[PDB]
Amino acid sequence: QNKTLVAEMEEKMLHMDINSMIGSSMPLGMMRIGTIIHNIEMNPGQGAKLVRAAGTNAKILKEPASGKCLIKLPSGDTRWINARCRATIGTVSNPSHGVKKLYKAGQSRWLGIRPKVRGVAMNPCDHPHGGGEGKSKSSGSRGRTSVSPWGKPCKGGYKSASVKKKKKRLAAREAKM
Amino acid sequence: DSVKKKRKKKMNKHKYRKLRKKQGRK
Amino acid sequence: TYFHPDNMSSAEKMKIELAKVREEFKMSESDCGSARVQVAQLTTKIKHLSSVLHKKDKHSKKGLIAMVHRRKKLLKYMRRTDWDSYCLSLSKLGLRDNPD
Amino acid sequence: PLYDCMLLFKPIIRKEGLIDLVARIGKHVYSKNGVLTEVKSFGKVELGYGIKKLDGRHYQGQLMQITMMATPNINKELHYLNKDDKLLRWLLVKHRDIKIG
Amino acid sequence: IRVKVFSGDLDKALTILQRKMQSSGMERLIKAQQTHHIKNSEKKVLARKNLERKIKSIDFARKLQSILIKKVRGL
RNA sequence: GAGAGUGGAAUUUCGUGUGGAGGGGUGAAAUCUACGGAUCUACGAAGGAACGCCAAAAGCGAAGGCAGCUCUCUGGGUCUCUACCGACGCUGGUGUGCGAAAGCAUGGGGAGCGAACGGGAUUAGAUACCCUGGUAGUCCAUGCCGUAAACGAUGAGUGUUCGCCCUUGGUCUAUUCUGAUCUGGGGCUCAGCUAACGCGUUAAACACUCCGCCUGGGGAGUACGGUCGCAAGACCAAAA
RNA sequence: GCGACUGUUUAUUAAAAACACAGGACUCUGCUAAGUGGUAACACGAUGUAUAGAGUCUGACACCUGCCCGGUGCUGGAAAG
Ligand SMILES: [K+]
Ligand SMILES: [K+]
Ligand SMILES: [K+]
Ligand SMILES: [K+]
Ligand SMILES: [K+]
Ligand SMILES: [K+]
Ligand SMILES: [K+]
Ligand SMILES: [K+]
Ligand SMILES: [K+]
Ligand SMILES: [K+]
Ligand SMILES: [K+]
Ligand SMILES: [K+]
Ligand SMILES: [K+]
Ligand SMILES: [K+]
Ligand SMILES: [K+]
Ligand SMILES: [K+]
Ligand SMILES: [Mg+2]
Ligand SMILES: [Mg+2]
Ligand SMILES: [Mg+2]
Ligand SMILES: [Mg+2]
Ligand SMILES: [Mg+2]
Ligand SMILES: [Mg+2]
Ligand SMILES: [Mg+2]
Ligand SMILES: [Mg+2]
Ligand SMILES: [Mg+2]
Ligand SMILES: [Mg+2]
Ligand SMILES: [Mg+2]
Ligand SMILES: [Mg+2]
Ligand SMILES: [Mg+2]
Ligand SMILES: [Mg+2]
Ligand SMILES: [Mg+2]
Ligand SMILES: [Mg+2]
Ligand SMILES: [Mg+2]
Ligand SMILES: [Mg+2]
Ligand SMILES: [Mg+2]
Ligand SMILES: [Mg+2]
Ligand SMILES: [Mg+2]
Ligand SMILES: [Mg+2]
Ligand SMILES: [Mg+2]
Ligand SMILES: [Mg+2]
Ligand SMILES: [Mg+2]
Ligand SMILES: [Mg+2]
Ligand SMILES: [Mg+2]
Repeated sequence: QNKTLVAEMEEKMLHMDINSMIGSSMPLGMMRIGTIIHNIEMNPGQGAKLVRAAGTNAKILKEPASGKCLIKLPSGDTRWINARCRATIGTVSNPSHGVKKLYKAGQSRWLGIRPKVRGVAMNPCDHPHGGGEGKSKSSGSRGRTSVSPWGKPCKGGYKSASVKKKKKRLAAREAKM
Repeated sequence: DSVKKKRKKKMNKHKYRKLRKKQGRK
Repeated sequence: TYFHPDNMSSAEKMKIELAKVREEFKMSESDCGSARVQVAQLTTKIKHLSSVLHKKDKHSKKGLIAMVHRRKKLLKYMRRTDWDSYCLSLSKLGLRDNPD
Repeated sequence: PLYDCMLLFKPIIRKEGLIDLVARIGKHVYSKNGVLTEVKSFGKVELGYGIKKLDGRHYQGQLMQITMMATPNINKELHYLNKDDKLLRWLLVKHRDIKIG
Repeated sequence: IRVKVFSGDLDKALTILQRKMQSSGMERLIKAQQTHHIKNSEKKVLARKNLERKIKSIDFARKLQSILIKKVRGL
C-alpha cells in the first residue's frame, strides 16, 4: 500500500529532476537557475511569505553566492534571499483568478466590501477634495495633486520619506552583494 | 486594365474612403 | 522484448491493424481492393485520425475530410451494386444509412 | 524504434560519472520495456568551437553512444539531459545504416 | 582567415590572403552584404535579373569558346 | 502540416579591465549622443527576432504559402508488379471549408524595424522625400475578419499533335560510359494559331465536357435593400 | 433630457439628474509591507503576500478619448558653488 507508492516514484525519480517535482518544497540552494518557484520563506523555518497569491510565481536568477540566491518576484523587483530558505516548485494554483469579473454590486458585499465614497463628493470638513458648488475638484491652477483623506499625495510617484530612506538602504545593501 | 485606367478607380476609391470616414464617423 | 508493440511506432501499428482489418473483410483470399475492404480500411483510418490530429493541423484535416468523402463514394457504389456487402459494412462498422 | 543516443560529456568528468549517467539512461530504457543493443565510447574529441557553459568554455569532450530499441516517447522522456551538468550536448537520432568509425 | 608573413614579404602574404578570401567564397558573401532591408518581393526581381545576366554571359562565353576552339584546331 | 526540444552568428543593452576625444549622421549640416569617460578593444551577462553558407529557371503544397538541427504524430505524391477491384469517372449552381498582409478582441512578449508623433534640416512653402528619437504594430497563445497586381493578369478535366538541349525523383537495360521508360520542372523550336506582341506536348495548336464571367465610355463597384462582422468593413449590386 | 440597471440619501418642508454600483485607469506597497489610529506599547491591514493590500478619479455597455510638463504639486539626478 505505501511501499508500492514509495517504489513507484523511485522508478520515476531517477528519470526526473527539480523542474517537474511540482508541489514539492526544498531549500533554494538545492535548486537550479531559472527554476519557477513560489511560497518562499524570508527567514529559514519561519514559513512561506513571498509568492503566495493565485497564479503567481518567482524565478531564480543566480546560484547561491555568499549563501544567498537572487530571485525575481512577481512585482518585477529582484531580491537576495537566504539560500537556506525554502520554496515550492511551480506556480500557485488557480491562475485564472485575476481575470474573473463580477457583474453586480451585491457580489462585492458578499466578499465583505462596503461602498466607497469619493473625496470630491464630500464637504471640506470631511476630505481635502471636498467643497465647491456643482462638480468640482477642490483645487486649481495653484493647488496640489490628488490627495488622500489625510492630505498625503497619491499620484506622481509620491511616497513618504521614511519609505524612501528604507528602500535606499535596502538597495545600497543589495548592491554590495 | 492599364495604370492610367487604374488611376481613375484609385481616385474614386480615395474620395469615397475620405467621405466615408468624414460622414460615418459622426 | 525487441518485438513488443511498445517498441513500435504508430505508423507500424497502423500498418498491422489495417492488414488485420483487410483480412477481416476480404471477398476473395487475395482481395485487397474491393469496395468493402476500402470502406473498412478508411473507417479505421478515419477513427484514428479524428482522435490523434491536432486542431491547428489543417493540412492533415483536409486529407481526413478527403477520406470521409471517398468512403461516401464507395458506400454509394456498394448500395446500388452489392446490397449484401453494403449491409455487412454498415452493420459491422456501425455506419448510418444515408441514401440521400 | 531503434535509436542512437549521442552523449557529449564535459572533458573533466571522471569514469564514474560517465558510467553513472549511462547506467541511469539505461535503467530508464529498461523500465519502459526496451532493449539496449550497444554501448560504445569514441574517446576524447576536439570540438569545432568552444562550447560555453556555466562552468566556462570547453574545447574537448568525451563522446558516448548508446543504441537502444525503445518507445517512440523516449526523446520526450529524456529531456532531463537538458539540465545535466556532466553534459556538453546530447542528441537522439533514428538509427542509420552508416558505418561510423 | 589568417596568413603568416615569411621573410618580411608583405605583398606576397597580402596576395595569399586575397586569394584565400576569394577562393573560400567569403569575398562573394562580403560583397553581397546589404545595408538596407530588401523585401522578398524585391529579392525575386533581383534573382530574375541576375539569372538573365548569367544567361547572356553564358551565351557570350559559348560563342567565344566555339570560335577560339574552331580556329585553334586548324580547320 | 502540427507538437515538443535544442544551436550558433549578428544587432541592442548592461557589467568588468585597458584606453582617452570624439562618436553618429549628410549633398552639406544640425538635432542626438559623449569627459557622470562614449565610439573603439578583450572577456562576460541578458533578451528578442530571423535562420548565413548549402541555394536554385532546384523541392513540397489545392491555393494562400513552406528554409538552422533533432525527435513525435500526421496529409499528399512518384516508381515497380504474370497482385486486387470492376466504370466505382469528370465538372459543379445553390452550399461548405481553407485563405498573404494589414486590421480587431483577450493575455503575454518586445532585440531590431517602424504607421502616428516630437525634434533637426531642405524649400518660396514642405502637413513629404534626408537625419535623429520613437507609439501602435511586426513575434507567441486563442478567437474574429475574408480581402490583394490572391498574377501565368491564362478555370477544372480528357484525348491527340515533328523534334533538340537541360534538370528533380525512381525503375530497367548497361558494357565502364552511357541508352531506354515513367515522373514533375525549365529553355528552344517544325507545324498550327495570333489584331499584333507572342504561345507552342506544362499551347494561346487540333477537338470535346462542365462551371464562372463579358456585351461602348463615364456616372460606379457608387446609391438602395438584405445577409454577415465587435468594429473596420465584406458579399450580392442598380438607375437618372 | 438626465442617470446604465436593483439599491442609498437631508429622522421632522428637498428621494432627485445627488450618493453608491459592477466596469476602467493612475500612483504607492518585498512583508516588522505600504496605509490608519495611538506619546508608546500595540492593534487593524492579515493568521493576507503584488492574480494581494491601500489611496485617487471616472462610472454598465458600444465607439473613442487629440495638443501642452511653461505654472502649482509630486518625482529622479555625478559633481562644483
Ligand atoms: K465611489
Ligand atoms: K469637491
Ligand atoms: K462628521
Ligand atoms: K461639490
Ligand atoms: K454645493
Ligand atoms: K486602381
Ligand atoms: K510540386
Ligand atoms: K500532392
Ligand atoms: K522530385
Ligand atoms: K519562341
Ligand atoms: K495534353
Ligand atoms: K453614458
Ligand atoms: K424614488
Ligand atoms: K446623496
Ligand atoms: K504643464
Ligand atoms: K510640471
Ligand atoms: Mg454635497
Ligand atoms: Mg480641510
Ligand atoms: Mg461649475
Ligand atoms: Mg481587362
Ligand atoms: Mg497580421
Ligand atoms: Mg499587447
Ligand atoms: Mg517636420
Ligand atoms: Mg525617419
Ligand atoms: Mg529608432
Ligand atoms: Mg476581388
Ligand atoms: Mg502571390
Ligand atoms: Mg532520371
Ligand atoms: Mg516535359
Ligand atoms: Mg485569345
Ligand atoms: Mg470552376
Ligand atoms: Mg470592395
Ligand atoms: Mg449597404
Ligand atoms: Mg430642453
Ligand atoms: Mg438612477
Ligand atoms: Mg423593481
Ligand atoms: Mg429605485
Ligand atoms: Mg426631510
Ligand atoms: Mg419627502
Ligand atoms: Mg469598481
Ligand atoms: Mg494583523
Ligand atoms: Mg461622476
Ligand atoms: Mg485627455
